[PDB]
Amino acid sequence: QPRLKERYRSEIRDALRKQFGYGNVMQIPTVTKVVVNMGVGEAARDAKLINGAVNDLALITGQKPEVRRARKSIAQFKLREGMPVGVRVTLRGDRMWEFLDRLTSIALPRIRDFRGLSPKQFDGVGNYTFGLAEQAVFHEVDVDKIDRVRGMDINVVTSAATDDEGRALLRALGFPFK
Amino acid sequence: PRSLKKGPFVDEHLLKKVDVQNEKNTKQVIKTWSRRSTIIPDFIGHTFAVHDGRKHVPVFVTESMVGHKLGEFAPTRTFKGHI
Amino acid sequence: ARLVGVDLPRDKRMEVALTYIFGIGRTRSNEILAATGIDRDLRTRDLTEEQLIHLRDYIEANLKVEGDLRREVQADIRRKIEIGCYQGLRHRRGMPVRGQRTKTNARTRKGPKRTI
Amino acid sequence: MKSDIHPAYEETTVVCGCGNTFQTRSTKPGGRIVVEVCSQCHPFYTGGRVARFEKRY
RNA sequence: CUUCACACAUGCUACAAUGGCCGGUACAAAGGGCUGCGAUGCCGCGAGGUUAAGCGAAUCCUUAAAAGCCGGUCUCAGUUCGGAUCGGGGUCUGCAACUCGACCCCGUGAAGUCGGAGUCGCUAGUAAUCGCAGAUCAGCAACGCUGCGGUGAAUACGUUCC
Ligand SMILES: [Mg+2]
Ligand SMILES: [Mg+2]
Ligand SMILES: [Mg+2]
Ligand SMILES: [Mg+2]
Ligand SMILES: [Mg+2]
Ligand SMILES: [Mg+2]
Ligand SMILES: [Mg+2]
Ligand SMILES: [Mg+2]
Ligand SMILES: [Mg+2]
Ligand SMILES: [Mg+2]
Ligand SMILES: [Zn+2]
Repeated sequence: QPRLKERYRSEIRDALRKQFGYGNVMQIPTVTKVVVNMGVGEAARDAKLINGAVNDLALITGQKPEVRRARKSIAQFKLREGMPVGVRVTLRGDRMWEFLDRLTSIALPRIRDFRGLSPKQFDGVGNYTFGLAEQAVFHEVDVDKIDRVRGMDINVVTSAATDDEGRALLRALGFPFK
Repeated sequence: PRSLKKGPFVDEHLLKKVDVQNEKNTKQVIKTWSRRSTIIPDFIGHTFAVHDGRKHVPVFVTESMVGHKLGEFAPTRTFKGHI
Repeated sequence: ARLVGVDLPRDKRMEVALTYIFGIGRTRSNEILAATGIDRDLRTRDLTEEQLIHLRDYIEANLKVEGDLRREVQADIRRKIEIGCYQGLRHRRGMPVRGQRTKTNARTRKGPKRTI
Repeated sequence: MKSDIHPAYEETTVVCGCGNTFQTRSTKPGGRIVVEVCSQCHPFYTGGRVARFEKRY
């Protein structure tokens, strides 16, 4: 019964309404889905992502991700169409709320030399993206049971129509900007 | 002179050539040979034509060159990559 | 058991393990352990959460460690570079800066032999 | 498809060194999860050449 | 006179466990000292600062030799090996330490895991290894030179070949 969800529904919905003069409650922005992918590169090389990405994204998120295959071929990357190059998961619902809480509260601060995520990394419509570099701060995975380290990037899709609205929503949710 | 019992070292002829001008104006280039003088927080804004062994080079003491020597901004040797 | 980095190499005594902090050597580690109260002859494996929390605050209380120290060092180098001093000029040229000999040595400031 | 695909996802307990304690449902970690730093203690959430010359001399 | 795409030569330090670090502790010779040596005491983590006994010296200082011995720890790792490079802060000599001094403290922790063709020294208190002293000298020599002692080997059938 995700505490971030109730805190949203309790204070953020009318705080955003006070900030932007929404004449209809249906206009209040909210986060609809959260997408995480690894974007592996060792597709042509060593052909191993079954555990490098799947068997840890399972741990970070809670559901098995999807394996993505190259849409075309590029010679400068030795990439041949149809082979696994990325692993993506789509968090949505209370699992998404719980993942957002578990990220902002205990994972994001644990980043070494963390000084605050940029507030300029919005898409221009209200959607925010940022990346990591390792199987760190998620306590769910153990470094004692990982192969080579690898990062990820996270997309936070919102119903906001502008970057300022999205930034206000994420600031209220607890994303540390600078 | 490079020991915290005697303070910094500036040549007296350099000090009395800057302190009887800075009191009124930022004097133009002070032709000098005293490379061994450390820059004190009074040479600010001035300019010195420091000898390098063959000619004088203008150096503008801005803010951060306040612990170094006049010679450090007047390179003596010329090397330009044998080939 | 992390301070800033992992700092828990497998089965290391605490005084040696602390040196893996970028900004702590043997002397700094010795005074850290002496100040907190943890003995040097103690493995990093057997460290408790309260011991870790004691030695955590005391490093940013006094010392300077990964990140900000690494920023300050390159800040000093860059300041020397754009102030236009002799040492900064040698930093740009990739040559030894503390008045060493460049006729037959300086194989660390310069890379391996280039064999003209 | 939800038969034997997704890992375990059941109620857990987060406890921090400072003391900020809450609870959600995480993965394989069975019960309590102990953390050293959180959003309630970590910094960034809680906040001269001439000067050096003169203080030296 | 100290430059630096390179090349050669002579050395020092290493690549570690016959070792590194920490604690305790034993055993030298030969030399230097009035524009000098500074014992003691006090301050400093330290380089050092200050007072100052004695001493032109078999009587004072230099003077703690280090390898060695005992105990503890490290457990084969580019490491508690190695100590280059670089950042910060200092001491002293000197009118003056940027070019271009030595040393100290904190941090930094590179190449290097025994070295191709080839090549060098050594037959005994020798080689190997460990410290100490002097000259020059304001300072720079604990990588050079000239000396001093400590520990202390393996081999030589023989003259075919170089
Ligand atoms: Mg010469
Ligand atoms: Mg060592
Ligand atoms: Mg000893
Ligand atoms: Mg004392
Ligand atoms: Mg080492
Ligand atoms: Mg190597
Ligand atoms: Mg080895
Ligand atoms: Mg050979
Ligand atoms: Mg001398
Ligand atoms: Mg040598
Ligand atoms: Zn906390």
